[PDB]
Amino acid sequence: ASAPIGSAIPRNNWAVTCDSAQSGNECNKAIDGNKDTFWHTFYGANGDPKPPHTYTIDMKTTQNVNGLSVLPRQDGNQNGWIGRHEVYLSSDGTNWGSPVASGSWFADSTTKYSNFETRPARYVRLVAITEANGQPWTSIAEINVFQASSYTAPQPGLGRWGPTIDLPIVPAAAAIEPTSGRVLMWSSYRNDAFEGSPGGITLTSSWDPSTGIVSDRTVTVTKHDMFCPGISMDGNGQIVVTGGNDAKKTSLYDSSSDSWIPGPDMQVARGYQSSATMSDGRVFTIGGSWSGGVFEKNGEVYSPSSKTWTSLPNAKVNPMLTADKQGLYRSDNHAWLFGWKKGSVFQAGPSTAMNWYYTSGSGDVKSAGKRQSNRGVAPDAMCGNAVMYDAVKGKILTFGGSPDYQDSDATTNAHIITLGEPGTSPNTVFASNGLYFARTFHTSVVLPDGSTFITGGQRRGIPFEDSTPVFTPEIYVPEQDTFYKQNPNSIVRAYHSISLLLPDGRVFNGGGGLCGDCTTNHFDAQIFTPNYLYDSNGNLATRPKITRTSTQSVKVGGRITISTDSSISKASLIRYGTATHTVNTDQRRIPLTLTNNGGNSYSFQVPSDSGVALPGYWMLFVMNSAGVPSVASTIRVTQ
Ligand SMILES: [Ca+2]
Ligand SMILES: [Cu+2]
Repeated sequence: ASAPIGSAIPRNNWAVTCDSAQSGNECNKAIDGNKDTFWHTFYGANGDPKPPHTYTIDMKTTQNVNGLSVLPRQDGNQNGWIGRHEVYLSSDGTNWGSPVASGSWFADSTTKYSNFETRPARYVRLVAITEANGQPWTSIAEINVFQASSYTAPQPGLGRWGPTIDLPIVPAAAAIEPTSGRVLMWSSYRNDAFEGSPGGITLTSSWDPSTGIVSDRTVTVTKHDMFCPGISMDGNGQIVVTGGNDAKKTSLYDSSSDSWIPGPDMQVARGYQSSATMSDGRVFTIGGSWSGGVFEKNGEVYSPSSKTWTSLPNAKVNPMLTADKQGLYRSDNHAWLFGWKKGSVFQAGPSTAMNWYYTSGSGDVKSAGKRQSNRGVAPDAMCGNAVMYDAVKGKILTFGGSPDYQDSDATTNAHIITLGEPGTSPNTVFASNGLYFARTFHTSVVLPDGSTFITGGQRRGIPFEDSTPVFTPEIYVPEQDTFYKQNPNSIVRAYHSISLLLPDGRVFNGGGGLCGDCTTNHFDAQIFTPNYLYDSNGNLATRPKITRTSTQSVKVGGRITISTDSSISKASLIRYGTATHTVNTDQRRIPLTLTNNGGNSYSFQVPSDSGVALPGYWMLFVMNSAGVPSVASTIRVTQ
């Protein structure tokens, strides 16, 4: 099922109002503690008024509210389930502001939840915008509101969490659809479970940042349960999703048509492998013993043009194996892969040993030295993160993780790896003094300004358990070689969580759980709004606008000219992201060297090396002197 982040507020002195209520199904039947009694909107002789329907609670005194729950009817009647919905909070009961949570609940009779950042409130309003299957009515057997033990105002300057997006699935895998700006998410054959899958089915959900709409789809056309996969956006602008619950399958998500297309089977059956897009737009993958068997799974490569997978048996997985106590099942998982120059793939970890993978002929692998610093050799860091925040300079920030996949203490270890040419051993140093909080199963994104946002995880890796959670995110700022704590959130984001950078410059962070009838499923996501979007008073800052681009599709080495509505100081390209199981091999950042044409006209060149400027979709951000980024302009980079 799921759970609230708080404890239930006693209701015996509550006053409640509903937009309509049938006799015998009064508004207060939803708070009488009786699972068999329910509130129901008008029907029959009273007519059948359609949604939106509304439930409003006066709790009389201020509570530190951090969620609510809805228990549906328990008599088998399915016609009043709440679909699309919004949650509002108020101190006076007249002014409600923006929803603290909104989204869509799955169509079944299970208890639904809305979890969100703690906010003092006396009044709580639930708006049922649709019934789950489009019927006129709304009903609730029991509604509860939850409180945190305390409330602390966010500190000025450290960003902001909210709102919550409520979802019909646990989003354990996600990607940005670059042509539409929507967030694509998926779970498995079920909304919150992967166990005992017959295969051939993936449940997906999407969220549109522009409209707030949550939608969902059942994908069977690719005959692929895409839980636990490799994910890469290839040079043809299609997301290549590999293996997992159906360990040999390849599915292709096409953003332009918003559809899924069958791909060729991989040569080797895999799950929990990483895949990485290459300089030529192809996709490399290696490892992945979670599914398809436990044995040495060497490299293979996908060609989007020929629609083939070809084995690269001499791209050996052995040199990148961790020393996981559980053995090969875990040790070849979630490699920190980055496409690089001349068809190569850099493997930065999680193993202590770093390696170069090559894709010519039948493949090759060469040692790149050990991840290390003057503090010593870095231990295996399974489910640590790796982020290429300056591709032009070859800079990769690595952090967190634990020596074993589970039942292992995470660390604060963090490094800067500086890539040169394939086959050379990169310089590695420690990043600052490491993380503030040791964490594994955390997630991260590079931001327009080159800083890396790091969020969630737990101190000791225990899949499906929300213990030792880390609620305070951190940002690494490369120019200062310093980490900074940001404002904390209140929802655990550990195993099976994701983060992605949105085109509007905010961070989408969600998921966690996906373990069936476990209590740790998180059917939601939250927005983190970084400090660079706020002015000194804590209000949203005015953002520079890109008013014209000379072109939206460019070959590597090509130039783009832009106009802005105000002077800008910096610009960057950020490749669109994909995410699952801590892995995001698609994001990376290119800082741009600007030519000032005068009159707020600027030009820049896309790097000529497609191992740096990986083909695919990128976000163009410009920043003003105050450090405020524009929203992204979408650029396609080709080779
Ligand atoms: Ca009841
Ligand atoms: Cu998993």
